[PDB]
This record gives sequence, C-alpha cells and structure tokens, in this order.
Amino acid sequence: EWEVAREKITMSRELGQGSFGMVYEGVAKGVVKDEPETRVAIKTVNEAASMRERIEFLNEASVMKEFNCHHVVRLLGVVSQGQPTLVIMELMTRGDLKSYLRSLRPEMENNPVLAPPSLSKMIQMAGEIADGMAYLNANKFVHRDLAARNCMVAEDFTVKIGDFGMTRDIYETDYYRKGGKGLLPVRWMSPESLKDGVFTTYSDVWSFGVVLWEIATLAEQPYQGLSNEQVLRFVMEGGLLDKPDNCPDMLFELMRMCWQYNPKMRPSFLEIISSIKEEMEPGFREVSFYYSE
Ligand SMILES: C[C@H]1C(=O)N(c2ccc(S(=O)(=O)C(F)(F)F)cc2)C(=O)N1Cc1ccnc2ccccc12
Repeated sequence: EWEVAREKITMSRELGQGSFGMVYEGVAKGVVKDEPETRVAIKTVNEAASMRERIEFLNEASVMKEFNCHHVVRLLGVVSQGQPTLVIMELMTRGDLKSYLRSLRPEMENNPVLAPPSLSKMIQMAGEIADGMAYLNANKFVHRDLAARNCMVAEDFTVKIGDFGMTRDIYETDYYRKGGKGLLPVRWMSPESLKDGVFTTYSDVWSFGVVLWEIATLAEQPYQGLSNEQVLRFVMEGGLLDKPDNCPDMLFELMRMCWQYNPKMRPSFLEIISSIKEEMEPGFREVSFYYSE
C-alpha cells in the first residue's frame, strides 16, 4: 500500500539525527500522483535497534497514514524490506519556522526599512498553522509540542505542521526536565500542563498563542529574564508574556485570548480561523481544512 521500492529512493545528504535513526534528504521515483521525481525527507532506523524498536517506528508512522491536509507535512510511502526501515515524507525546503524566523534577523538589522511589520504576512502563517492544528485536533490528535521549531516552511512560504524530531543542539534549552521524567517544553506549556503534565487541545491553543509571540519577536525565547523554575511559578500563578515591540495590536489580542487561565474558556482552532478567515489569502479557501467538506 504505502510500501515503496527502496531502489527508487536515493539519499543525498543529512538533515539531522532522528530518534530511531539519522534523517536524510533525497529524491523518490514516482511517489506522488502525476509526478516522476519528488524531493523528500528520508527517515531511517539505525540497525542497532531490535524489532521492539523497529515495530514502534512503523507504529507511529501508520498514524500519519490517516492524515491528508495541505497544512500538515504529508507522508509519502514507507520502506522496511531487505534494508534499514525508512519512511518518506514531503520535503519542506525552507526548514523549520524558528530557523526561518531567525535567519531574517541579520537582514532586518542592516535593512533600510523603518516601517511597521506586515500584519498581513503574520496572519497568513497564523491561519495556516491554526488550520493544520484544527485538522489534527479534528482527528483526535493532540500535538503536545506546538512551537515554531516544529512548524515547517515550504518553498512557496506556506507553513505546515510537523515535528522536527532531530538532534538539534541549538534548541536543546527549549526543553527542561520539570520532574526528571522527560524533557518538556516548559516555556510553551499552559498553566494546567505545567501542573499535571497533561496535554489537551486546550493546551495546544495556549501553545499556539506562544507561536504567534515567536513570530512577532523573530523567535526570541519566551519569558526573557526568567529561568525555567521562574517560568513555572510565573505562568502557574497567572503571569503572561509581554506585548512584543512593534506588535500589531490585533495579534496580541489574539494571543491574550489564547492565554486565558481557565482552559475551557480558550477558543478552539476553528473559532480562531473563523475570526480571521476574511484576512486570509484567496487561495486559503481552495486548499484548507476549514473550507473543506
Ligand atoms: C523528522 C521529519 C518528520 O517525520 N516530521 C513529521 C511530519 C509530520 C508529523 S505528524 O503528521 O504526525 C504531526 F504533524 F501531526 F505531528 C510528524 C513528524 C517532520 O516534520 N520532520 C522534519 C522535516 C520534514 C521535511 N522537511 C524538513 C526540512 C528541514 C528540517 C526538517 C524537515
């Protein structure tokens, strides 16, 4: 079904170190309808892994087999015969959103443009990110690590929901062992998740508000001036991120709606999209989950 000729897959270079194995970048022969070749991201499984691990790999991959959204990085077949287990996916040529935002900084430094930022561009990303998340939540899937570093940028600048899931030494401090038991993205977590360690769609929305803050600051780390333990106390007691410098008032208002203390009072991704859909580009209606059937 999704199994594909491993011979029809040629790895080029490396993108990063995955959990089950190194992640490469290459091309696939006939993996997309009406397409000869296709740039893709190759996910592998180090031979130094038993079946207890190998099977787990194809377990989480079968989860994506049910996903089909313009705003979520799509799966493209899988390999697991007479060679190392592999999984193929749509390749996002501009990388993750945090790196992309960060790479814009130098330009903006020596760029002779003293004009406010484009609210229009930020809304496009917001809606694409919110549309991909609405789709995921609709399929009873909670992300648990929504952050700019886990959003991907396409060649055409479209943003899609993914999960970097690779080494990344530059974002290691984005995680903290709240209680030893695993690395958690504490600066992106809601008050309730910081307490019981439970993630829901309500908390994905809180994280969404933080991603909007990341976009407006060109990915500065949330809660400047506070250590991890200080962030914990501050957020759990009702503290909130500050309005970014030169942030369109409308964007911050959206953020604040995402950061209400009472989880049940936060709007859902569908409500978020409904309140900004009239600001979305024309094409949005064509390929978005929101307008779909
Ligand atoms: C590691 C690889 C991967 O498997 N996923 C991924 C996609 C969808 C889902 S999902 O559907 O379960 C959900 F979205 F719901 F999480 C989960 C994970 C990425 O985003 N990756 C990074 C990546 C891909 C493609 N191109 C890249 C280019 C640069 C860096 C990293 C790139």
